[PDB]
Amino acid sequence: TDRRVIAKEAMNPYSLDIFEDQLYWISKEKGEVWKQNKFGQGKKEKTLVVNPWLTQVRIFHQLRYNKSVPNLCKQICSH
Amino acid sequence: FETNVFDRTSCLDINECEQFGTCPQHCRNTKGSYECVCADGFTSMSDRPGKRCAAEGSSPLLLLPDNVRIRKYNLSSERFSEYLQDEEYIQAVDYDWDPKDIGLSVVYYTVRGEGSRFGAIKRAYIPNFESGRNNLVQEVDLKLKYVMQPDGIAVDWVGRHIYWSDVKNKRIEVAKLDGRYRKWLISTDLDQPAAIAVNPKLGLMFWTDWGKEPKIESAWMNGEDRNILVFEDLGWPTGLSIDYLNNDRIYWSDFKEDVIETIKYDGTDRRVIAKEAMNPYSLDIFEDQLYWISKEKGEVWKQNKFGQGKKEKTLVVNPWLTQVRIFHQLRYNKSVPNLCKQICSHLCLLRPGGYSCACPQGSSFIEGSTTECDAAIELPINLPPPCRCMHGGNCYFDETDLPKCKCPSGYTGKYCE
Amino acid sequence: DEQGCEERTCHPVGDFRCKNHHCIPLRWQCDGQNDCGDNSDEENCAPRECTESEFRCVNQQCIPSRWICDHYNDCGDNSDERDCEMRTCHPEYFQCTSGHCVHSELKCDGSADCLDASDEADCPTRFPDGAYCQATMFECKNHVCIPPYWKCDGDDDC
Ligand SMILES: *[C@@H]1O[C@H](CO)[C@@H](O[C@@H]2O[C@H](CO)[C@@H](O[C@@H]3O[C@H](CO)[C@@H](O)[C@H](O)[C@@H]3O)[C@H](O)[C@H]2NC(C)=O)[C@H](O)[C@H]1NC(C)=O
Ligand SMILES: *[C@@H]1O[C@H](CO)[C@@H](O[C@@H]2O[C@H](CO)[C@@H](O)[C@H](O)[C@H]2NC(C)=O)[C@H](O)[C@H]1NC(C)=O
Repeated sequence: TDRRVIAKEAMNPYSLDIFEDQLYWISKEKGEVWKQNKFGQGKKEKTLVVNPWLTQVRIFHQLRYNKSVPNLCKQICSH
Repeated sequence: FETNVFDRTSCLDINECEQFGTCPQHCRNTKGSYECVCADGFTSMSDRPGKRCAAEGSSPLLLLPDNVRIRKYNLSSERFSEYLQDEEYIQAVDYDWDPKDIGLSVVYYTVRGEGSRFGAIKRAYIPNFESGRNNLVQEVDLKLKYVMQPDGIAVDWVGRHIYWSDVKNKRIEVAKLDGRYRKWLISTDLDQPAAIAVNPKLGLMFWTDWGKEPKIESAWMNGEDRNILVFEDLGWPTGLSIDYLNNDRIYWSDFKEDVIETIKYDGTDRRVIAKEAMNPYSLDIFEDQLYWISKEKGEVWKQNKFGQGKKEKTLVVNPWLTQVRIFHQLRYNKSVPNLCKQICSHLCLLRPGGYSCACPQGSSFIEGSTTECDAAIELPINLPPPCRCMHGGNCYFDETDLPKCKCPSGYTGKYCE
Repeated sequence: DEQGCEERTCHPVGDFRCKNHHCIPLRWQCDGQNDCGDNSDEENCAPRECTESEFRCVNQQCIPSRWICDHYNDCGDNSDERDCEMRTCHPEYFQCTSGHCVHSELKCDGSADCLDASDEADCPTRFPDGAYCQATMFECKNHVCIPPYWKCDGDDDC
């Protein structure tokens, strides 16, 4: 429903990931990592420049994934 | 074919050194034989005939000038140690080993401009001792103006001169190590010049023009004499290397035709070391091996320098990789002496078996004298004191902006020796 | 007017037809401008030969010979602004100490067109009374006649 533009002119972003209050994206043209406030505030900030071969940015952290969510499956299904 | 054991020419003293690849470093003529021997600082791995030579020192590293980083890779440790970062458009690199006898070494790289922003040539201290980002690195621009595309660069350690080439300028300009006095020694009859090498022992500079006229020249280091070594089937001869240890033989790589070949200093004996290198872009020879970069896949390949064996993949850096330079002491023999006797006012270029005075561009010698030019004498400019923390120590600048070391517990001393 | 352009024809000579059925003068073709919106005029354009008073940039683009070291990098590749110390200059222009050319008219005019401001600092006071600023203006160390209102006005123009 609520469609908003967090940032514009991200220099061809290719992947995203959100941790805490920041969003990171990859400008695959020159493989630069850019960060900005996840609500669209502030300004984009360059952080890293890796090889153009870079294809994704993934935030590796414990709290990035809510492992608490319980499993509704009760080993009923065969496969 | 006949019993003519002595038909004019017979079995006798044979200079096997004339045969290609007879010995890795130094072959001596023997009667119907040869004497293969290494040089100073090189020890034999095997028997005297065809003895492999090992560098008597620290493991060699490969400076890899990526687009935004200049990282050094220790061949033996098989690891990458970061040296420079945060820069952009880095094209070619070369080093002067120890200029001031300290542990560190000065590395001269090139930055190519884009659009309005002009390029520049910059130097900084690479530590010969293992040290990553622990030691801050201070790039210093040589402040050379009108630098468009510094495709290639070379260092004259004997003459204390830096030779570089510009594709857009089409000029092989030389200057002092700090860039005090810059001269256009060729600046003519060039169409897209390329990587350049200098041989102080022979007083000859060698460059390639991968332009419409693929040529490889062997002009004097002062530029007085110019000639073309090869001009046939050269395609795009980007990349060059001089085997100073072995007869000062010249090696070049053909990016367009995908072949790497070699010629003598006069360009007489032309041979193909290897073929189908997947568009090599740069070369460098150490001991008995030659390394090249297939820019397409940014991969390093090694093979026997005499053409024997097979190509072997070693590393795969980012596609941005532009050059491979073998960082070692014995790569650039510093024994060659300086024939300059501080006679020239500003610049003392080298020449085969001698030295000739020159003047900075836009200036001329004073009338009646071949030693003093008309331009003013610029004061020498030296680099700021570099971070020297040897074993992982982190350097911090004091209130006096003097680099001091947070030496670790593993070592001690001013530089954590 | 625009209905029958598909049926409309072009002049046999001196006219270029674009993919939009647009007829444009042959001179306008390959002029660096999209005379017709489809860019058919500039679709395939070998660079033209420069004339006697035109400098050829490394971009293979011709610019007026007066624009070499223009101090405005008129050519995109910035190849015009090079070797300005070794270029001397044209007879009707004054050369800054940096090596760039500037109009001799703009010399000592109170406007430092040269970046190094040599165009204004090499001349005596605009009047023998003992000052460079006629209209009560501000004269900095570079002798630039910054307007009296512009004196200490925000950014350091001088
Ligand atoms: C790399 O550098 C070393 C020096 O650090 C070079 O050693 C040099 O060896 C050559 C002989 O191969 C010397 O030439 C001659 O040596 C004989 C004695 O063996 C002497 O009687 C002759 O008068 C002559 O000196 C040469 O002088 C010496 N280098 C010096 C001292 O400058 C080594 O050859 C170099 N490796 C290369 C360039 O392949
Ligand atoms: C590349 O890595 C090797 C292995 O770490 C370095 O060589 C060692 O250096 C230490 C310190 O001097 C010695 O104690 C070891 O005996 C050396 N062993 C080997 C296998 O070489 C080498 O110096 C590194 N490259 C450099 C610094 O040029």
